[PDB]
Amino acid sequence: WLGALLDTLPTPALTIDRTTARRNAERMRERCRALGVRLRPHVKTHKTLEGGLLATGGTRRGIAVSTLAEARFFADGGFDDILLAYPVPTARLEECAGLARRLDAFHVLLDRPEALASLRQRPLGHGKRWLVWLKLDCGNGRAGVRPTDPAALELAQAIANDAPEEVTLVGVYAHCGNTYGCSGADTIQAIARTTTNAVLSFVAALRQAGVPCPQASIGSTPSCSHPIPEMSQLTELHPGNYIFYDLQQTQLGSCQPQDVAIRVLTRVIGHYAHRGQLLVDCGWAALSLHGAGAGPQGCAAIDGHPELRLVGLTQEHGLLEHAGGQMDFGRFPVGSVLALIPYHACATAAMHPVYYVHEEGKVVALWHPVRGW
Amino acid sequence: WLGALLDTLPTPALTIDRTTARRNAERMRERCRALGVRLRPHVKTHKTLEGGLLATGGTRRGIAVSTLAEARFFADGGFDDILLAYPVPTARLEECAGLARRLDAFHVLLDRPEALASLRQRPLGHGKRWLVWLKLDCGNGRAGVRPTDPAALELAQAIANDAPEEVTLVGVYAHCGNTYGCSGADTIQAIARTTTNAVLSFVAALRQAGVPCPQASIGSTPSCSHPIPEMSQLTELHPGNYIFYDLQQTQLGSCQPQDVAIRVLTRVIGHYAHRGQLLVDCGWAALSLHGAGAGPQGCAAIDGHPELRLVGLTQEHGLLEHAGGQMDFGRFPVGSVLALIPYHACATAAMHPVYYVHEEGKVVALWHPVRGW
Ligand SMILES: Cc1ncc(COP(=O)(O)O)c(CNC[C@@H](N)C(=O)O)c1O
Ligand SMILES: Cc1ncc(COP(=O)(O)O)c(CNC[C@@H](N)C(=O)O)c1O
Ligand SMILES: [Cl-]
Ligand SMILES: [Zn+2]
Ligand SMILES: [Zn+2]
Repeated sequence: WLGALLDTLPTPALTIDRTTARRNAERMRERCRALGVRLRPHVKTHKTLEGGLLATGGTRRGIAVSTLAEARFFADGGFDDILLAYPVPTARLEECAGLARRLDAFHVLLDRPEALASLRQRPLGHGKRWLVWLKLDCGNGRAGVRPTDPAALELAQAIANDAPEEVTLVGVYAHCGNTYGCSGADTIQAIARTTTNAVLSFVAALRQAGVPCPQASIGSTPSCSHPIPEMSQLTELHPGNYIFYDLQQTQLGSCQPQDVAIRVLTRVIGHYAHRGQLLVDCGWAALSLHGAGAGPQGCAAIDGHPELRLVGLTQEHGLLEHAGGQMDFGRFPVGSVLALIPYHACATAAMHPVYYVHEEGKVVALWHPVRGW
Repeated sequence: WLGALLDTLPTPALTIDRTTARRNAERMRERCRALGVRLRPHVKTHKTLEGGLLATGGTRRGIAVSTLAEARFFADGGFDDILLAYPVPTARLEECAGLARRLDAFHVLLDRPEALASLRQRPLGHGKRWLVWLKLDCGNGRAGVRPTDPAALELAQAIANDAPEEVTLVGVYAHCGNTYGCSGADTIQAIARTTTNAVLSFVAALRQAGVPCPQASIGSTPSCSHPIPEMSQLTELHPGNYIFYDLQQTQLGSCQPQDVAIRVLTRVIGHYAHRGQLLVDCGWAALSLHGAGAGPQGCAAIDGHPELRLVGLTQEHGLLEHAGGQMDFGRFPVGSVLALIPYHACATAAMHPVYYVHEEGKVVALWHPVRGW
């Protein structure tokens, strides 16, 4: 479809503005340069080699992934310095070890002594150590050890020193995912600040105890979009969603509408005057239901038409009302193309086997994401 | 993974009990035989050749699909008598016509004179007619013409008689999707009855007007699971979800827990005592958020453990509480496998590139679904 005009694509179609995405990627890289920290982009928003190449500024080095299928896909694509940003899967250690042996640098995360115990009973060998990060829970309420829990310091000690030829402690890793529960720069920054200070305190505690911890990593798209100076005391930031942004991030204050690279293109396929509704060929199969539970009106906005809203999604159909009761079927003929702005980029992207990547109205590339586990 | 024990699979893993699914398929076929009607299973719940083969009782004939990608996939798989159960996509008529020419019987649906007009300006040729069904709106509130709207009868007349060598009216098609908004057999049957009687009335109206309409088709999984005798006056039923069922259908009363063929297997990957939570390796990427907006507690139940409930899903993590405040970490060690029963089979299945199909504890096949548009 290279060269094709967007309104020519078969819908529903996930489109990515390459100019916007390139810009988002370069901006995050510059924020990190200004802070003096490295950027380790998380790839789970797009799951593509091409997106990885952009986020990484062409180097193919320094990413985080959320599954072993991503790890393998990006490894096969020539990436390295790959962090599996997930409690290391002790049931699949053979797969992890295969990656650790193929890659110059494959990093894993853990937060349980039994997980460290599992790594010990499956040595890598071959002059390779498990490159282990300690996952810190700093308010996220998910995985990781609490920085004020004595268990944390001891686990860090165990990872760093207890078998230095089989296992090394690369650093601590926190994810301030809680920034999603609060709107406005001020609250986002407070969470960033709490998380940053918790990490810094923990690292200071480690250095006082003699536990070598060379790296410290936090990041979420909301906090990395408006960074605080305290972040220059860390070594690495690992946001991911920012490469695309979405309506959720626009509502949070992370970005402006112009920063959202992603749309789902859909065609009007029906008028129903007796109901006041347009029928479009985008249902939850192209969109997901993210944004609904917090109904369908929250799943997407119609780009350039605030008057319209979603009022129904089935697997392959969506219903649009003017919810001014004042619909104008003449302005939206059957066959015309609307651009939906989805609530959650990661969720929408996971529904598409292909992304139509465009510049100035025309398709310039096709990106095909990996999926699965 | 053939022969493998289920607890051996890499999680999260979508599993289908082949004995349950075979049973569901044969039961629906028998209901239809008892009624004297044909079964045209909709394949969108599973989107696999293998599921199509079961639903179809081995014949590979008589299905409904929801997209041109399904149409093509099932055509390439040797199926025929395929109905595209969707307003015919007038922007992609070349694709439709390619299928109409390759297949003995490719059926399309419409509900707009302009859509019929579009079919006329793109004749099939080669001794082939567009095989057109009229979509009826009988309370569903989606697509189709209302049976009491004079426009319906005229469109049916136009399809049947206005260009009999280019276009034929195969029948009327209704989908009682509204059965999803009401629990209990009685209300489900009322909707089935309203829909059936509306269709029958419309067909009687057609015969009085001299419009040949040989087929009449309704169906949804809730109404076809407890059919009414009035349905024997139709010619065809087209449910789809019943091949798997799910928690939603169990709550509606369509099926019993034993009829649900589908699970998502997930591993406990973490204990968090200070929160009372288990961490499992199934997030929304393996589950979808269906069942949430009507929070996460509604997305799935843990098979054999009513005590547990979901309280959080991120892309790749889920959180389980005992919500008796009384968790018992000893009964759920890290590494153990739980079976989630998802809310909406179709939504969950759309998240998986492979289904692990098993009999008596062991994997017997891998089904790979098509996706996209
Ligand atoms: C047009 C059409 N025909 C048949 C079916 C099968 O219904 P069941 O899922 O078996 O009850 C459907 C499916 N219905 C609803 C979907 N559009 C959805 O939103 O999930 C159908 O649409
Ligand atoms: C462990 C881990 N590290 C980094 C990120 C990137 O965060 P952003 O999406 O860019 O804000 C994540 C992602 N977070 C939340 C997901 N688990 C989800 O539920 O969507 C992460 O998990
Ligand atoms: Cl969803
Ligand atoms: Zn996300
Ligand atoms: Zn469904």
